[PDB]
Amino acid sequence: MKFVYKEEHPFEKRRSEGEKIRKKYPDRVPVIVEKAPKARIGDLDKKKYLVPSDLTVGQFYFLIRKRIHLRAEDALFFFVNNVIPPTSATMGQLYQEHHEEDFFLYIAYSDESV
Amino acid sequence: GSEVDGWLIIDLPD
Repeated sequence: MKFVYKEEHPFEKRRSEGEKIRKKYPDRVPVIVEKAPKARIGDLDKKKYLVPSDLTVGQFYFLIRKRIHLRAEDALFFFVNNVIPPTSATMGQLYQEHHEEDFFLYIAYSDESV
Repeated sequence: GSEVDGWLIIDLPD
């Protein structure tokens, strides 16, 4: 999957901004959230998040769930580098293992678990 | 909520 955000900003601008955000908010991680290519699910109004590193992935699911106005019966899946991240992880842990070289963590969401 | 350079600042719940 390609992210619109990577398609709109040259790599060097991304890395420069990511580097600065990590220095300026060391208790947080910068995260880009976009809908997966062929997913049938609501749109997400905002895609750039400055997330406390101690927030769990589970809590972030809930937060994103709310922004999309998903009902509880509705499914939501995160994908990071083709892996579904564990809900028990903190966003800081997820960020450490999966952030890209522009210092951003990219998360795709979908109604499908594949 | 609060945004800095269009980044949405997420609060840590209790």
